[PDB]
Amino acid sequence: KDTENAIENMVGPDWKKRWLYWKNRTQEQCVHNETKNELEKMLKCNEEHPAYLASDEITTVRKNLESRGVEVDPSLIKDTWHQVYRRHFLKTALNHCNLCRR
Amino acid sequence: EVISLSQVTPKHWEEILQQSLWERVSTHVIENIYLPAAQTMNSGTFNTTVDIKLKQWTDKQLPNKAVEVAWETLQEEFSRFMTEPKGKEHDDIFDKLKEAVKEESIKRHKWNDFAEDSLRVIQHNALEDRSISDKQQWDAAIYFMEEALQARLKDTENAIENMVGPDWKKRWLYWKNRTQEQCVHNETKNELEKMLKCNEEHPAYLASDEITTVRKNLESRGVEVDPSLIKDTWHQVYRRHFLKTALNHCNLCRRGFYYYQRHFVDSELECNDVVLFWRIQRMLAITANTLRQQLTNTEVRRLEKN
Amino acid sequence: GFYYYQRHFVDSELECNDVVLFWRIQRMLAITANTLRQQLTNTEVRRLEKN
Amino acid sequence: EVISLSQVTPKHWEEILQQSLWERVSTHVIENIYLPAAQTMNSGTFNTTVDIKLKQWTDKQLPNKAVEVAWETLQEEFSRFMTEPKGKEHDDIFDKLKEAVK
Repeated sequence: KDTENAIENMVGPDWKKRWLYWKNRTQEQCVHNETKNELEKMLKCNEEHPAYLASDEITTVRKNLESRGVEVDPSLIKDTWHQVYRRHFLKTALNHCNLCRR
Repeated sequence: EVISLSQVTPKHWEEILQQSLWERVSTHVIENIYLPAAQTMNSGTFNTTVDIKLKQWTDKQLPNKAVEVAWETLQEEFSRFMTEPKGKEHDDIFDKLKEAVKEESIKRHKWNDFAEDSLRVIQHNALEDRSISDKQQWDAAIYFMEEALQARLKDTENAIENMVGPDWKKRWLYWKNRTQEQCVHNETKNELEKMLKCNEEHPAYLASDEITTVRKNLESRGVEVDPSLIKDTWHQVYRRHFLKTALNHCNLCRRGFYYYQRHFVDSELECNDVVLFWRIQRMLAITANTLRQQLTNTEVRRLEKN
Repeated sequence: GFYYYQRHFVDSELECNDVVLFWRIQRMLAITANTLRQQLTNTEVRRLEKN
Repeated sequence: EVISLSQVTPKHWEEILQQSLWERVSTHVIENIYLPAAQTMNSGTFNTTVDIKLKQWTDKQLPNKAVEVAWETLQEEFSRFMTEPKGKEHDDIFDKLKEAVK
């Protein structure tokens, strides 16, 4: 929950709140949301991807964001990856506990 | 027969020499002069870059290839006049002597050693004068330039189809499939096409960030590609992209200027490639005439004498 | 019309050359004026002040 | 860049060499051997004439055109490496020496 709240701060609210309380994302928030989406797509091909990212992946994500109109600092991608990967690992560990209790 | 060869009209010599010589050097200008010059949006640099190459190229290669074409062109017609059958009637009993005579006569057929010096001056002047004030000059130059570019486009496209293999239309129609390399090329092509889909102005040179990202957008789909495969794929697809753009540029160059109200619209349609093509077409046409004059004034007589 | 668009692949009735000439004249005059202004403000105006 | 050229894969070399030499010899073959030979209805004399002309062309012209192709292709690749890369990052300040050395 701590990671998810930091993530929401990083990327801002979803449409459920933007079109309900008339809020929007900051440019940093949209950039982080797109980087998170790219990293989620990456993790949906390798759910066991290690915590460490190669700079070639940072370059792969930067160019995809450019193809989506977004240019980012490598550390922006690194921090988004840190938070989202930790969230993913925690969800995986929680399902692992759900199997452990069985 | 050799006298009959001396009766060949200049019209045939000039057309044959011009057509043959240009075809020999049609790709050198495109690949080594035009296309790299097309990588900049500065038309002045584009014209400056090619003119320097052409003059250096002109001094070293053009008159040497031009004479060789003329030397061969005369022998090509000579052989046809000499030993070609009169349809189904032919005295083959004479062919041994005819070819034997030719070999001695061609060995003694030493083309004028100073023909190249005249051509260099001619070619420098033909290239130096870039003033095309006549619409007909423009019309002829663009259509022939299109044919050369269309030839390159099909040459690249045919190479690509082998590189990528048949599409689903032929795979299912003829019960064919792709090799694992073709499968890689199709996806490698698709990623490059998507990159160009947005970055239409992407320069021909690829950054290793692009080669690695193209390799990575493919690994994410289970496709691992060596960088060398991407670069080889890139070169063919880029030209197909570029060439279609050039032909569309040519289409608007003729059509856009053709519409009368558009001549006072100063759009970014500087068809400097038609200027380059036109001068070469004229330059070679003059070269052929100089060769033809030497061909009929000195060289054919030497052939007859030999 | 225009310098380039009047010529290439068009049946222009114009053949305009005066515009290029006087445009070049404008550019030469502007460059000369700027050079003169630089010379003035660098040397000549302070020379006059010293005098 | 010259070392990089020296490392170019044989596949590219052979493909470009074949394409260039074919460009050079296709019309020579078609016009001087194939079509003239086509006038006869006896495929055996057709083949005999074709082989004789091919042997003579090999003896006198073909290997010289082949060497020309190899040399000029090497020049073309060498210029591509030496000359301005087809990009935007190039610094022209080295062009004088690169072209003079080329």
